[PDB]
Amino acid sequence: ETGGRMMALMEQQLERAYLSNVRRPLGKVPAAMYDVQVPHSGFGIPSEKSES
Amino acid sequence: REIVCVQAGQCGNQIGSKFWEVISDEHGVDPTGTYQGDSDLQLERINVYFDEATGGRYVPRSVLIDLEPGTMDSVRAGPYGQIFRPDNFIFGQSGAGNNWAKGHYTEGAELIDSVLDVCCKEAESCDCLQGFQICHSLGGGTGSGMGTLLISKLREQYPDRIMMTFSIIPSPKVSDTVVEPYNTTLSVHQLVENSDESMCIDNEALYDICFRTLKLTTPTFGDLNHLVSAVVSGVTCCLRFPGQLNSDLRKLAVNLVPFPRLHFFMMGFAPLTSRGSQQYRGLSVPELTQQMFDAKNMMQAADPRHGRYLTASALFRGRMSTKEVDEQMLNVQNKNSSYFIEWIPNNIKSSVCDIPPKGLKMAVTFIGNNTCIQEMFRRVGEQFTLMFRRKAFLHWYTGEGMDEMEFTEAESNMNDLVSEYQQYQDATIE
Amino acid sequence: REIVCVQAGQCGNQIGSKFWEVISDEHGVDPTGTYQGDSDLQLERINVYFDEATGGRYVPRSVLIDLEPGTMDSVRAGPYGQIFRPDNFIFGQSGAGNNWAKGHYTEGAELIDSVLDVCCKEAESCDCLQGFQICHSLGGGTGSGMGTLLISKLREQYPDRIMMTFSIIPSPKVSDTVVEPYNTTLSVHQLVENSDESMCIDNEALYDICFRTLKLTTPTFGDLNHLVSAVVSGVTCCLRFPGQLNSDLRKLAVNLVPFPRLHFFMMGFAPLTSRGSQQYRGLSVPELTQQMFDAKNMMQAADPRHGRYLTASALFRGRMSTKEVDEQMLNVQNKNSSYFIEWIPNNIKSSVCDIPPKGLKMAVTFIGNNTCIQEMFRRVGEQFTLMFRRKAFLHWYTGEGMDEMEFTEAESNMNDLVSEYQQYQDATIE
Amino acid sequence: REAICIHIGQAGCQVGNACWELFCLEHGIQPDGAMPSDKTIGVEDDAFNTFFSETGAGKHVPRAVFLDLEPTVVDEVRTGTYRQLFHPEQLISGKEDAANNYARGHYTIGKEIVDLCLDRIRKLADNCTGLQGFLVYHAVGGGTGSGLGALLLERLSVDYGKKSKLGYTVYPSPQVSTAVVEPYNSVLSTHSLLEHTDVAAMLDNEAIYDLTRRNLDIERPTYTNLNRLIGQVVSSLTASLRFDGALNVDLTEFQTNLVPYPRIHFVLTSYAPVISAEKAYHEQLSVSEISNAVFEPASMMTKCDPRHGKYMACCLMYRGDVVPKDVNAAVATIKTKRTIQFVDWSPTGFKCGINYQPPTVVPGGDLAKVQRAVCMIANSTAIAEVFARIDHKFDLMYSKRAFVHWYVGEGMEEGEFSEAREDLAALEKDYEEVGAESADMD
Amino acid sequence: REAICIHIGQAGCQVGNACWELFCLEHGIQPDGAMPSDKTIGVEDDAFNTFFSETGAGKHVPRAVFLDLEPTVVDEVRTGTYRQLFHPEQLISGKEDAANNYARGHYTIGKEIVDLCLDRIRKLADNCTGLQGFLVYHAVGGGTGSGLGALLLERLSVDYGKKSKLGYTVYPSPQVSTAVVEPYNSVLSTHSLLEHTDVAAMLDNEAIYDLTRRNLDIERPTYTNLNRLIGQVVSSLTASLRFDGALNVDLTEFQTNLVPYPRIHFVLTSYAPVISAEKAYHEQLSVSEISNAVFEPASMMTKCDPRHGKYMACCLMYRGDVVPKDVNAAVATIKTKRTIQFVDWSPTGFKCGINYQPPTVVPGGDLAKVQRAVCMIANSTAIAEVFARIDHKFDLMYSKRAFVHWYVGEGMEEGEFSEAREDLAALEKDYEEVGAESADMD
Ligand SMILES: Nc1nc2c(ncn2[C@@H]2O[C@H](COP(=O)(O)OP(=O)(O)OP(=O)(O)O)[C@@H](O)[C@H]2O)c(=O)[nH]1
Ligand SMILES: Nc1nc2c(ncn2[C@@H]2O[C@H](COP(=O)(O)OP(=O)(O)OP(=O)(O)O)[C@@H](O)[C@H]2O)c(=O)[nH]1
Ligand SMILES: Nc1nc2c(ncn2[C@@H]2O[C@H](COP(=O)(O)OP(=O)(O)O)[C@@H](O)[C@H]2O)c(=O)[nH]1
Ligand SMILES: Nc1nc2c(ncn2[C@@H]2O[C@H](COP(=O)(O)OP(=O)(O)O)[C@@H](O)[C@H]2O)c(=O)[nH]1
Ligand SMILES: [Mg+2]
Ligand SMILES: [Mg+2]
Repeated sequence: ETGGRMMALMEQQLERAYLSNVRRPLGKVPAAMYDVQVPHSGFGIPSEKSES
Repeated sequence: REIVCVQAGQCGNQIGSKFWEVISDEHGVDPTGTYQGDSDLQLERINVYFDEATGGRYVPRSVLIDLEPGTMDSVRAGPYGQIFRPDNFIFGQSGAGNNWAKGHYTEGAELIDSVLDVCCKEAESCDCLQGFQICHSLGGGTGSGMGTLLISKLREQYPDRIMMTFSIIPSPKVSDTVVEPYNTTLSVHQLVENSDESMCIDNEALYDICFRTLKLTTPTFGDLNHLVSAVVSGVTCCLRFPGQLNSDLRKLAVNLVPFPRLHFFMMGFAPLTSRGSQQYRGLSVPELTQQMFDAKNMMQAADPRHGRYLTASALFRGRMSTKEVDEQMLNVQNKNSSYFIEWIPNNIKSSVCDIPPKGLKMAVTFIGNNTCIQEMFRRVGEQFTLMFRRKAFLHWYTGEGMDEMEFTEAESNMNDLVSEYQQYQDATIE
Repeated sequence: REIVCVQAGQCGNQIGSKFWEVISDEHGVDPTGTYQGDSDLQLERINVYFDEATGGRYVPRSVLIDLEPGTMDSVRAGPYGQIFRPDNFIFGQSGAGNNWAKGHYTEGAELIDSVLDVCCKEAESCDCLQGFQICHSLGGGTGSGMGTLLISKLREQYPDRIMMTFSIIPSPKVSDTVVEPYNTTLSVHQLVENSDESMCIDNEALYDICFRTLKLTTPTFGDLNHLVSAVVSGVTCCLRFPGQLNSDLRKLAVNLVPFPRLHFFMMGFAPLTSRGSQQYRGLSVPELTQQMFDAKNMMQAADPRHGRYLTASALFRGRMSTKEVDEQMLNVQNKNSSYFIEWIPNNIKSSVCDIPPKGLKMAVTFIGNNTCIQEMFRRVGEQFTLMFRRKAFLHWYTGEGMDEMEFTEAESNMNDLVSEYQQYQDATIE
Repeated sequence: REAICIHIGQAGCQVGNACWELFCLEHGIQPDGAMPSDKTIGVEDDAFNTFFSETGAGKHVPRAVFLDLEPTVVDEVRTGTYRQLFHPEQLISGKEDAANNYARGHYTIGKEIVDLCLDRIRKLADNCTGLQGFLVYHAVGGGTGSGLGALLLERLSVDYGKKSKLGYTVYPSPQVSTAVVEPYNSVLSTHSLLEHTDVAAMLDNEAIYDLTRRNLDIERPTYTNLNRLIGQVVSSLTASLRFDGALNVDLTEFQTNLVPYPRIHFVLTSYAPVISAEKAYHEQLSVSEISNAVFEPASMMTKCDPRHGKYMACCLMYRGDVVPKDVNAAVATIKTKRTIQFVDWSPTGFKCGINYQPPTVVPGGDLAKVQRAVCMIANSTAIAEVFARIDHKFDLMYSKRAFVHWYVGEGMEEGEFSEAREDLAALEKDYEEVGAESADMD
Repeated sequence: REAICIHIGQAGCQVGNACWELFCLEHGIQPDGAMPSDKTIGVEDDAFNTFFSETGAGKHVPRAVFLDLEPTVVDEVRTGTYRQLFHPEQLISGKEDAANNYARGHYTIGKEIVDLCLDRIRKLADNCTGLQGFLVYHAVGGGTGSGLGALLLERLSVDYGKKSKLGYTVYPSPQVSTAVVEPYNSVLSTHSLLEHTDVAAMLDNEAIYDLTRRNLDIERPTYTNLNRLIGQVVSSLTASLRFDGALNVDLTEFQTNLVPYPRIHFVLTSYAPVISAEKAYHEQLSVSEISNAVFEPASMMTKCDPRHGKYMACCLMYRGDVVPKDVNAAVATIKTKRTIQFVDWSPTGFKCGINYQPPTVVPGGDLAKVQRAVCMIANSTAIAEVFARIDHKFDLMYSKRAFVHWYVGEGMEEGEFSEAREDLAALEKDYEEVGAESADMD
């Protein structure tokens, strides 16, 4: 028997604190432990320019 | 790096119950199984002893086996009993009768397949398996017989892991059972072949610890099992907390055993001191070292003053300098040089861990390999020879099915173990 | 892609009542026939098992047959009984008398034409017909005789469709009837020629599942029929819900049967666990795979450890990764390689479906083709040989009209089935 | 300037869902076929034409057909979110599957559905003015993909003739497996694909699982991840037709440069900057690092080790901010390496392409955003090891006729197994002879 | 210009933490890999390039790998304060330790992990244009440091060839000890280290404890103090590559000037103004005082007495406000002393270096701030006494095969002990022969 929706939501809320759910989620890259900023053009060095 | 525990017989199940209380306290797990700790350092190695159950809960990696369910009903009724997985309690329907042959051959072969099934289901769940840890008494009936049977099966199935046993040896002054010498001799025969490291504890040394050091007026078995639980929970501390000089069970085995038969060790834990005296003297490494080598603090009847140390290990918990540890171990080796084996250039290994046991500023656990161990086996061998020459109670074991040649083989093997310790005590350069 | 069900005899009718309760629950059909479900996914494949009557009601495409109306009146009187179409109940006026010859030759030929008329009326109304599904016991009287007769007639009329049977067979441990071996031998002779795939279940295995795994204090026939209804409703799940790797009854047949006579399979359902234990262990693909191959979870008395798997199929329901499924099936095949037939490079087929059964996060049903099924048929053949040498009760069957030559033919055909399974178990690649 | 896509069976339709999601998001077409008011202002462009055609009211509809014998996957497309994007006639579905039987798809059931498919492709091809090839997606492990893919390619090859046909095919991985009869279906499929395909790209799920574990940090991948990687590869190969660039590569130039002899048309594929956001911010990604990456076996999408063979031709496609001089310096550095070897009859081993449009990022995706990427398709003798393993599994089962009665019942002669096995044996001998290290002067 | 750092085991990783803390604070890199102050045109610097590379967004990342077989120490680095500085691939960890067995590290466990390390070193060496050596930190007393350090140095020596390899090694102290099996591991390490290292600097913990008690005022020292001193020494030796100076010294000049014969490459190290803040403002610290200080045995970081041997070469590093004439006057005064002796075949016994950057002060450090410092590395025959005591302990233990059964079970046979002991005996004879005065000039 399932105790409805609130119990299920709290049950899933108590789950993610497990280390397995943190470093091994389903079909996803594990979350970062610090903030990252994606540049406007993307990652990597821009190509260096030269005089015409 | 996770360990799987097995608790066998009454003594083993009760010590295990106190051990799981102490370990659950150190990692802040409520008796309901909920994590309630107060530092991330507690959670980051919880996997070493616990498996994860649904919605927050943690379950302890232990198998309980006994031949009569009285003890199992007592531990299930205890304050932390609920944490244990129901399918992990295994019990039969008739007692061991204090008979090794009954416990090994008749009810043993009947239940043994189900215990190996539980150990394998639990072992194959681990991502990387470290050694097993087993608690049992050698003087009993189901403890000795089924413990050694299970040790043999796990050694056949996992020969590359570590095999560890904690064992409470029979006392020379007050026996609870008449046929203790037979059960002890057969069990030591099984252990010296199967085990990698075995720790031996008397009941008389723990009573002397309680009366002299703690000055308890009326000690009870809960205190005895607490003393055992402290050292048992202490040996694995470097597996599960950070430190300045890490150590491991395999590293302990490599540093302590010079030759494969000499793997029986004594245990001690140092900062035992009564509540009245504690206000007048602060903890420090010289004080810990002095209690650590005092024979009053060793939990085996044999006294170090009658032997020599081949090797010893000290694991320190707390924030302390490594210089103090190194210089203390050098000063103790130089000042007491006659009690240290002269061919090994340094007999003491040190280890330092950052996290002390709760409520103590510092603690050390001591493991010692000493040639005084011969005395304990000698007493039993003597009692065995007095009983065996007259066929005193052999018909029970022969009626179960044992051949007398097993008794003569076990006596010869134990006598050879005593001879090997005696030979290494009196070795010389020439 | 719709299936037509036929339920014959007391055992078949009783299992069928529970099956239609489970199916009506999964698609949210009220016992009045009104749709009361809560997702469009339920309605979009309702045609597979139900026909639509005027208004809101849905009616189940099933034919009910029995020789005495007591059971049929009990099923019509049950709580979901009203959903069944009145014209679909066919019954006679006198019992089978537990006699195969009576059920097959005298009253069988009297009623059989009306059953084929109803089955043809139901089949020709379908836009595309998938296989038939029949539930009956082989040890009974009306179950064996008319089930095998009707199977023969449907195989003559629809040879291009699929023929599927679920059958309960007598165990020697707990027999309810003395003449079980004769009826079983004649029925297995009929099935091996007529059937495309036949599933076999032992009542002893369901009692052991209930007592050991579910720890029920007092299980009843409703529980055994619920476990069977669970597997029956699980095998067809990919026909009626979306998924990442669809499967079909014909795809199961093409992957499981290497040679046309080797079509007898074992069944299992994995997430069986007691209400006390459920709080202690989470569902996962390794856990499901471990229960799935455990002989404790199989519904026949023969154990896989005495034979080898030619082929097996696992259908998973739930949201899960395909990598973990593939590597679990590979690891099980590699670690236990001696139990898998070596001249087939991969013995297990996997399938994944997105929608689990209500109340479970995930579930798997397992179908296995293993040579250990020969021990069950051999046991029945032994009891037949003991009874036949003395003509123990033959006059009843001869009085209905059977020649003794049928008994020697049926024994020879069953003995040849056992020989064919035994030769592939004991063979080399060469 | 145009290409038609044909999707067959379950793997081909599911990979098609990821491909069309990507092509829509890259051009800017909404899921309902419209295009927002700001993409169509100020300038008038035709780049969508390769994959979409517009109606006179300005709705976009895509140039694809979806073929299946079971309804479920096409019914998922009909009831899903992209319901309004596809034309309903294009989504064709039968009544029952080919049940892992090549015979059921080819002889019994596909014969009924094939004429509708050919009528839809004909109606599409008549409404074109620069058709430049067919793209086909299918798996050779299953019954309908093998049987109907072969029958449809045969009919297409007779009706349209010289026009090129490029196939993306998922072959059975060397140890992960899903069904027992995969070797029989793969051998019988390969027999048909030899005569009727111009280039065949080989994929193995085990390689994409290894790549997703090693480069990205995903422990439990599912088919949507693999299908998004395949979609990125297809977008890289077809980008040369759709956007401006320094060195363009027409689809006929791939066939001219990669195939030395008419049977040697099976190619390996790899993709370089498969990377997560946390690694992407710790590293620069210059041209030379991704050029060195594409040649490591950890980057490949097929489970083969190229160190056990010799390369005959490589085609390197660079997209994004790259300048030709670094591509030339990179190729010269690769050519210097001692673990990379080319057959001595192929001295000029490389073809290059450079396009300015960087790869697109999908909202739920797992790849990072990067300024440049390179994709490679190459012809190498190492592929002969994959066929040898398929032949060993076929020989093991066929020595005892393990499952043949199904195939014989559905309409096939037992002789066809031996014919296909001898033809694939001849393909193995072709790869042994073509790869000869040297010929004697006497 | 570039140098790559390899950290092995516990001592090497913990000393690495102090080294990277110091190098970051000296260049000005924040713990998260950033740069304060301005970045516009007008000024431009490059000194970081020896140890860091920058990404296109301007983050800096260091040229190091951290290698361990147990996870705890690298997980401490992953969860510590410098989490954002290192790339996660650089922090490599196995499952279980080498349990003080050289045999277990070399034969059983290191063989699986070694290929990832070589792949990381290859990816670093490809991102260089003037690599001039590898710096390696390890202890020979433990199992993984000995076994994996030897195996990795052998593979590095075959793959990279002529490139120099400089090791900083901690030997087991002559009476302070931590494990019983230290002599066996040190002999077996030294056998491999003899063939595959260009210069080896020797350290003993007992000397750094004595130096920290006598010169600094620390009564209860711990490993963080020793690691900060080692970091200062490595920073002093590598400063010549990174900053302007009067007399520079390239890493090839060390090998040319310090090693007379190819086997005589073990050197002693010492540092002069180790002083506390309260004493530093009561005294001047001129060049002649610190030059006299470096030759006193109270300054050395190795427990050996140089009066029992002869110097062959000395390399003196001066950093800070020093003038060459003061260095010349100091060296001439040292040369005058009667208790300092050089071999008669080495008349020009000294090499000098002068750099303008004064030593950095670390906020929680215990060293005072000083305007100048000198660091010395010297080659002397006295080192033969250090090996003799390890060999004596080996001979005592090996007489009973005291622990050999562990080593033989994990794969090392028994002859290898005798082989290694004979090689170290030959090294002792080499130091006896090189130090013998020439009998005659004819
Ligand atoms: N990458 C990828 N592989 C898939 C996908 N679906 C199935 N496969 C693989 O392809 C093989 C199965 O081929 P299917 O496409 O299921 O065969 P089919 O075309 O449906 O043929 P029938 O079963 O007769 O309908 C297995 O190896 C699957 O792992 C998918 O969506 N993506
Ligand atoms: N200076 C310094 N010496 C250390 C440190 N930790 C250990 N040592 C010394 O190094 C020797 C022990 O070597 P370890 O580094 O522990 O050996 P290991 O590399 O960990 O090898 P395993 O034990 O197999 O993991 C002893 O002489 C210790 O005194 C440290 O943090 N700093
Ligand atoms: N330390 C300790 N010893 C115990 C405990 N219970 C029993 N013993 C001792 O163990 C021996 C009896 O063995 P027992 O456990 O009854 O053997 P079993 O019948 O096989 O379980 C006697 O020496 C008892 O004194 C206990 O809780 N703690
Ligand atoms: N599992 C199960 N077995 C049943 C059920 N009812 C009867 N049986 C078994 O089936 C056998 C009796 O066969 P029966 O159905 O009476 O044969 P019939 O007289 O031809 O219908 C006995 O072994 C019963 O135990 C039921 O509801 N479930
Ligand atoms: Mg399909
Ligand atoms: Mg270590």
